Amino acid sequence: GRKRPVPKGATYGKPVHHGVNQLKFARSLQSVAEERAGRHCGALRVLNSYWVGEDSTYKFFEVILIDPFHKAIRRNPDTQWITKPVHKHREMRGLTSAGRKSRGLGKGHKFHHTIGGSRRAAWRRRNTLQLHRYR
Amino acid sequence: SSHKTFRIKRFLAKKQKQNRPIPQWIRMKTGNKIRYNSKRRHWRRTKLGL
Amino acid sequence: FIVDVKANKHQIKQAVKKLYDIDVAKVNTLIRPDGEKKAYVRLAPDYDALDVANKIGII
Amino acid sequence: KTWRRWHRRVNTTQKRYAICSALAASALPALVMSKGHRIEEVPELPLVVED
Amino acid sequence: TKGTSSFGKRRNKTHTLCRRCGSKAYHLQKSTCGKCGYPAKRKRKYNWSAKAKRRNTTGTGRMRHLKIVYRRFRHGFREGTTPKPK
Amino acid sequence: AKIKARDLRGKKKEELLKQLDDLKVELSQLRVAKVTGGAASKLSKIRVVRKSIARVLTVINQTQKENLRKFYKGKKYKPLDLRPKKTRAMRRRLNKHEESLKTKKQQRKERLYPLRKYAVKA
Amino acid sequence: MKFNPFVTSDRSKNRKRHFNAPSHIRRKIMSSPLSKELRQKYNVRSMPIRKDDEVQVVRGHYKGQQIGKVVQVYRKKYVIYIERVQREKANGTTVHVGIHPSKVVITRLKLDKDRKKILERKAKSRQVGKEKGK
Amino acid sequence: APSRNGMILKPHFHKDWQRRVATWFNQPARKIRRRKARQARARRIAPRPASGPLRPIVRCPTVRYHTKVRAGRGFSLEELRVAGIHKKVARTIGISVDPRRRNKSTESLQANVQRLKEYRSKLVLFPRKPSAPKKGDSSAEELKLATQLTGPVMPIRN
RNA sequence: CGCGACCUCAGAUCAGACGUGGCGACCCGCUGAAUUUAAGCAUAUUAGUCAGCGGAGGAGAAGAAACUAACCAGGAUUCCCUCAGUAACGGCGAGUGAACAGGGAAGAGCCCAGCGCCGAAUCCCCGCCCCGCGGCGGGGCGCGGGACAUGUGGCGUACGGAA
RNA sequence: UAAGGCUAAAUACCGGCACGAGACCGAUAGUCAACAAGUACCGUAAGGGAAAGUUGAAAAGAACUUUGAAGAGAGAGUUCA
RNA sequence: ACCCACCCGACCCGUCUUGAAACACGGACCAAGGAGUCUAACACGUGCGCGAGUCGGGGGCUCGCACGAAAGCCGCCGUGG
RNA sequence: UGGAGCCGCCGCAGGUGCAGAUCUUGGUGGUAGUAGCAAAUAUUCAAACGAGAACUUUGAAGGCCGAAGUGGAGAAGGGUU
RNA sequence: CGACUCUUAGCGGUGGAUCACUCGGCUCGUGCGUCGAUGAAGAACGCAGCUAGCUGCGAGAAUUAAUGUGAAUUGCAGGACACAUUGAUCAUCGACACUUCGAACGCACUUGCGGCCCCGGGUUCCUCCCGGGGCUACGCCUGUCUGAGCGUCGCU
Ligand SMILES: [Mg+2]
Ligand SMILES: [Mg+2]
Ligand SMILES: [Mg+2]
Ligand SMILES: [Mg+2]
Ligand SMILES: [Mg+2]
Ligand SMILES: [Mg+2]
Ligand SMILES: [Mg+2]
Ligand SMILES: [Mg+2]
Ligand SMILES: [Mg+2]
Ligand SMILES: [Mg+2]
Ligand SMILES: [Mg+2]
Ligand SMILES: [Mg+2]
Ligand SMILES: [Mg+2]
Ligand SMILES: [Mg+2]
Ligand SMILES: [Mg+2]
Ligand SMILES: [Mg+2]
Ligand SMILES: [Mg+2]
Ligand SMILES: [Mg+2]
Ligand SMILES: [Mg+2]
Ligand SMILES: [Mg+2]
Ligand SMILES: [Mg+2]
Ligand SMILES: [Mg+2]
Ligand SMILES: [Mg+2]
Ligand SMILES: [Mg+2]
Ligand SMILES: [Mg+2]
Ligand SMILES: [Mg+2]
Ligand SMILES: [Mg+2]
Ligand SMILES: [Mg+2]
Ligand SMILES: [Mg+2]
Ligand SMILES: [Mg+2]
Ligand SMILES: [Mg+2]
Ligand SMILES: [Mg+2]
Ligand SMILES: [Mg+2]
Ligand SMILES: [Mg+2]
Ligand SMILES: [Mg+2]
Ligand SMILES: [Mg+2]
Ligand SMILES: [Mg+2]
Ligand SMILES: [Mg+2]
Ligand SMILES: [Mg+2]
Ligand SMILES: [Zn+2]
Repeated sequence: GRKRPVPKGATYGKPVHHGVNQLKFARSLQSVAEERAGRHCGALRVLNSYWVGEDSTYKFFEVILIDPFHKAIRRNPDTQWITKPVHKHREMRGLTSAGRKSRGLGKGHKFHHTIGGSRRAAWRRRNTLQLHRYR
Repeated sequence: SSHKTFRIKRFLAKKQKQNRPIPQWIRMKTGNKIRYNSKRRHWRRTKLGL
Repeated sequence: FIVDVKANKHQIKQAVKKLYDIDVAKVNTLIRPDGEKKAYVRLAPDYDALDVANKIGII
Repeated sequence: KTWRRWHRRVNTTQKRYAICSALAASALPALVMSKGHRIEEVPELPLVVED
Repeated sequence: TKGTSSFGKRRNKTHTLCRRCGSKAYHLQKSTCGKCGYPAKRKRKYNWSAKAKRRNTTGTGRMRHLKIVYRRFRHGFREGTTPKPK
Repeated sequence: AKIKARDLRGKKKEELLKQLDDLKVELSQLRVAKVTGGAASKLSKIRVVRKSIARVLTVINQTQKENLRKFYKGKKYKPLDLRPKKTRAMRRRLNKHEESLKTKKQQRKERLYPLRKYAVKA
Repeated sequence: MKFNPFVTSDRSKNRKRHFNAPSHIRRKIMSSPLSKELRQKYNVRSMPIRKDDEVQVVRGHYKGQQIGKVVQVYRKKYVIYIERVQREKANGTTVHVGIHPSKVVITRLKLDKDRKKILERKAKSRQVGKEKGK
Repeated sequence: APSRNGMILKPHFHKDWQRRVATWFNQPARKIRRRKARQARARRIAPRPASGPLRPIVRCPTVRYHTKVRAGRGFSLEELRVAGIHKKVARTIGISVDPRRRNKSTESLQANVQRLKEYRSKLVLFPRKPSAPKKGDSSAEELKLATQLTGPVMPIRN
């Protein structure tokens, strides 16, 4: 897990946020791997990853990255979508499969949050006052 | 300081060039609004961007 | 002279020399409190300094 | 603020009533003259012209 | 002696001119700025001081590439051609 | 008196260079004369000599650069100067051919099930 | 009215556009009309005035019939100076009084190839207007 | 404080609403824009119905709406199959197809079929070239109309 | 005690490529208070909000159901109206608080892996010729190199597909 | 029908380029900023941060005499003023 | 309405306060600026339109908007409240 | 006086009326020609220049700092002094 | 009457209210929706005949070329040009050019040290010396070369 990084305990404030130990990071470990791989290989572009093992203290992953300007990707139409500059850093924006999970979006009743694009948008649309021209 | 660095000396030497007053033939110019230089400096009072 | 502040003494001695069909003994820079590299340029005894001056335009 | 209530709205049925009133007192030369319109030598006050 | 007397011994300096951002704020012991973070790659900014932010955004300076891009774009980004000569 | 790009274009390279040096030289004569009072009439020239220099200079560089990209025209790997500078992103677009490559599959659909023009009510 | 939605009617925007207009645009602004003798001949209302077009002042103090040659146009100041339109200073030295092209009238143009062609353009586009109206 | 008789009321102005108020000074512009784009879609798809593609009759769900009838997303596969239309062609003659629609009741099935039967009839399929092959309709029904249908095609009256 | 395959792994100012910072109104991903309210205050609230970090594009994100429903049933996402200040949550206090259905804007659908068949039928790169060449592309021709069976390409993907 | 993936469109837009408009403000207002303003200046630094519009249609901006070392005036003059 | 004269009357306003001319606080002078707003939600009153209805939004149709980012219209006229 | 715009009526709209807020900004009085220009012994005579000299310069006299200096030289700092 | 004081008015000052202006804001709307190793944003230092600042530009430095425009610019100079000529000046902007820091890139931030290839003087490849030119960042991808290992095997 992720302990809360603060000097000694010392989460100054009300006694709720006082937790520093038993609390858990939003993205998953696979989605940390996919990020760190991407982050290191900034030219490359993360397609997806997979679990290969795990010790106590470690998990291990194999992230599948693509060179988006190697003709064999570029030229093949099925691939070339990755080249396009939107898909710059999918793993950073939360768009790998492992990334996507944490945003917490699907269809149907067990979601409702995320029912714009995403958790922020739903909340945005819900706390805009729409103040119409005529009221 | 008399142990200047080139960088400093250059920076000082721009400042001294910028200090000179306005040329009087400015003030006859057609759309003139500037009587005196204002941005002038005097080493004894006001002490540089250092 | 007033010289481009990027100059060495080597560059001035071979700049001068080219332009004025002249041979220098020793260049000797300083930088003015201004942005000007002023070179003092000793000419080798066989050439005069007053003569060349008139040649170039000053006096 | 921008979100002051600038626009206002009016029932359709009233708007129409209004426009009627208005068309009715486009006739009635007194009123038209009282509204200033210099209408002294005009011939017949719902003043209709060939097309 | 906390006060006036001691303003005496302001002989020597912390900061100097940064090389990236021109400010007199590059800390000589720390070898950084505190204005841009010089040696740190990414330009320091902070979304608390908006005022600071505005004092140097794109528009603030010469824009000597960025402006002439906007011209170029406008007309089309044309390259390697000329108008029809006389 | 006037130098005009017009004529320079055609002239031989060595000639142009001489003409430049001749100006450069004059420009030193002036700047000395600026120092020594000289005359007002001279301190116009100082501006004129500059652009006349810049003009020669430019035209030289132009000819030279034309002749470069006459040479490299056709060559696959050409220098970065002579490469086209649209905009960072706009040189990483897809390759005009590449973005209109279809998959064999997508063609097969374009053959078999094309959009028909149609109307309704008759 | 105007109707075109890329034009102004906007005190300030016009004024800036006038006062901060550049010289080649101020050529068009400092235009003046042609006297009725020319107007007949060239079939042109008006012409951007120039260094040595002879000219009658129409309004102001100097208002007269005295056909002066324009001396010089001061496009910075939107104003032309005219042969004899001048006033003594306190120290005796004469000074050209600035007159504004629109209160003047051209009585003899200074025709060159370019100006001739312009007047040929204006006639042409006039007569096309007349042919369209007919 | 409250003061003598009147709805206790909880109004939701506790978060920073003013940061996120949405004003509708757009709207008129947006009515215009959308409309322009609408008009331009029509002029693009010259004789095809502006409306878009033919859409099927469908009951609404739930004991409430139950009795009312709407337009569907598209015609289901049973309905094409029976009307005798290849599913990948239907998209190309202006026929909305969803495939996720189950078809339980025989009545609705035959209704939609009767639509598609009706539609194909009153359709004026142009040919590929001006040089006419089979299917593409006669030069009569082509000259007399390269004409659009403004409004949803075969409107769904309940 | 050599020479050779491959494997894993190094070094190169090796050949050609690409990422690096900025801007940040809007968007995505984390991170995340406390003033405040509750007439005190601790859960609650302020708020997943300010500040912090990351990454984008002309938009982003979303999206072609492990959906809603329970009906005579609808049929990707987004957006508006409505649902609804409702169901629900809450020291059931203060406060919070959606969703389907209905009407609208728009509307567009698809491809792999797999399972199988096709002499790898595929790809990248070098070199000569013709065209074209300021978004490096088309055709031809090389016992010229590599990638590829630890699986490329066509067919096909749940609306079923193959023979 | 999950644990692989692509997808225009309505939607967003206090930054940018460029336009239009306003029952808005009218130089203590309106942007900190109508002007050589993020300027001057302050602070080691982060940062803070102003003031400041208006002769006249035209410079015709007061030649010349006179008093005074001059600043200053007295006359004279320009100006519709 | 300017000054002056005399008779009578007459304490300095603002404020909190049971009580202020107070030995209660604010106020040297003058100019300009300066404080019950706007949105939402209810309530009652009142005016108008229609009436077992009413309703307009949101959308749509009518134009390049000069006035129009209006106005008009809609088996949407009623999904819906 | 000034020198370019303004008002009555009927309606609509509001950033609509100031003595105070130790209110904000600017300006001005009384105080007042007042408090003050008193730390470290010291000035004088002549001459010059000059419109003009208690203070400038030159000479003379009398004085002080009294080599841990009120002398000569540098560092830091200043930035043309 | 005297001086002073107070009051009122007239004229003077002080000060900048008022009113009238407005190349500025503020708001709403529309259309585009573009930065960067081909060196961005930003910074610095430079550049005018006389120029301090603002602006504009980059050692070709108040701008070169090209197109369009068709006689200026103008504070004063001084000049050009034949304005019956690619032609003043403006505008546009497609060609050319774009000093030093800066993601900033040979290593260092002193402007301090360097390496390797090519040229000119210097030699007569004699290395030195000077000057010039071109390379010398990190990470990563496809290929290439050179290699490593009691890694897995093959033949000798
Ligand atoms: Mg809490
Ligand atoms: Mg999981
Ligand atoms: Mg000091
Ligand atoms: Mg396939
Ligand atoms: Mg529709
Ligand atoms: Mg509390
Ligand atoms: Mg309280
Ligand atoms: Mg408390
Ligand atoms: Mg919460
Ligand atoms: Mg934040
Ligand atoms: Mg970025
Ligand atoms: Mg997307
Ligand atoms: Mg899926
Ligand atoms: Mg309700
Ligand atoms: Mg909440
Ligand atoms: Mg396969
Ligand atoms: Mg997606
Ligand atoms: Mg002001
Ligand atoms: Mg003011
Ligand atoms: Mg102001
Ligand atoms: Mg005023
Ligand atoms: Mg004026
Ligand atoms: Mg004034
Ligand atoms: Mg007057
Ligand atoms: Mg009491
Ligand atoms: Mg008492
Ligand atoms: Mg009190
Ligand atoms: Mg007091
Ligand atoms: Mg007031
Ligand atoms: Mg009522
Ligand atoms: Mg006036
Ligand atoms: Mg108002
Ligand atoms: Mg007051
Ligand atoms: Mg005294
Ligand atoms: Mg002693
Ligand atoms: Mg000394
Ligand atoms: Mg000493
Ligand atoms: Mg004033
Ligand atoms: Mg003022
Ligand atoms: Zn810095």
